[PDB]
Amino acid sequence: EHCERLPYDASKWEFPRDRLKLGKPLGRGAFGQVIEADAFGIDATCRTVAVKMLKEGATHSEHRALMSELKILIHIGHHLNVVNLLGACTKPGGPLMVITEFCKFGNLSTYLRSKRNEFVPYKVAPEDLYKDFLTLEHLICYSFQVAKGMEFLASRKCIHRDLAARNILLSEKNVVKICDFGLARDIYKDPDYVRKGDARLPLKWMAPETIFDRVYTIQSDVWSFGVLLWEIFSLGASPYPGVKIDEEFCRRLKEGTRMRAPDYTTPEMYQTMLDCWHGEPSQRPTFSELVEHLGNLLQANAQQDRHH
Ligand SMILES: COc1cc2nccc(Oc3ccc(NC(=O)c4c(C)n(C)n(-c5ccccc5)c4=O)cc3F)c2cc1OC
Repeated sequence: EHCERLPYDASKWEFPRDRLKLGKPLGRGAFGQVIEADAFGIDATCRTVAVKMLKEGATHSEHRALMSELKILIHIGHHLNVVNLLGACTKPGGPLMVITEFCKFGNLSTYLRSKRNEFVPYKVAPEDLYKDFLTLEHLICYSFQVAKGMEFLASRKCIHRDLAARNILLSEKNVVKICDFGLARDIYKDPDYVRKGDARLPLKWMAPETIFDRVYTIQSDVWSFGVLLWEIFSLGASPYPGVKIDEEFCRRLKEGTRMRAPDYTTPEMYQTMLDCWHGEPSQRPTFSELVEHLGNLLQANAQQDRHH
């Protein structure tokens, strides 16, 4: 009933299906799927891409939902720190297909968890002992990038609504990208999504006003960003460790209960998390302010690493 019906620029976005060779499925959702593919001449060069399309026997409403996803991607536009649309297959002859840039390291949560034994706060010479290690610089840099992607999203007058580390993808050269799997995520088989009424909701990432009043704003996205920071500086742990996500949890959150400092945080990063978790939405920092602050922390962190 909405976004799928926005105008489409075929001369800009249309990619020939014949120039696309589909390979292995990457991820399987409730309605749609993401498939690894080789594409030729998308940017006379071959490139690995991610192709979102619908599963066999998709309904009309599922078709509408994928088209709505495509139009939202187009509206948002290009930024380094957002998963970028490379093209689309919308013409008669074959299925609706959305082609985005391939991020080879996958989601940030799983990736960070794989590096628990490959993290040092700062490398020490000889640095080859810490080859491919994560450092404080990496984590602050990831945080900084997501804040810039979220500032960009805000400037498009968009609200994410599902900001989390599972929705951050890691590309080449330590470049992180904000995304949403949407139709290609199975939220009914995902423990991050909790049943509250008719819907499955990411309760551990949701601001109190969102939980109680159903209010989604850019300011509740900032709350979510604070939970993401906690995920980054726990190296991909799950929020509110061991805590039952019930009525008591929601009550205590409204009353001012917050998560403790995660294992790999700096004092400055933890205060930033707490700032993002202000009970008053108006009192949370903006994403512009988060970009500024995290830029300052990235800079301060560099002064702690001066060997070279
Ligand atoms: C190696 O492992 C993988 C690499 C992968 N690499 C790239 C892509 C992959 O899957 C996808 C993930 C996300 C999306 N995103 C969309 O379709 C998006 C839409 C419609 N909007 C509106 N947004 C958006 C953008 C900004 C802010 C709010 C939402 C979207 O991100 C598309 C995908 F194909 C991968 C899956 C992998 O395994 C599962």
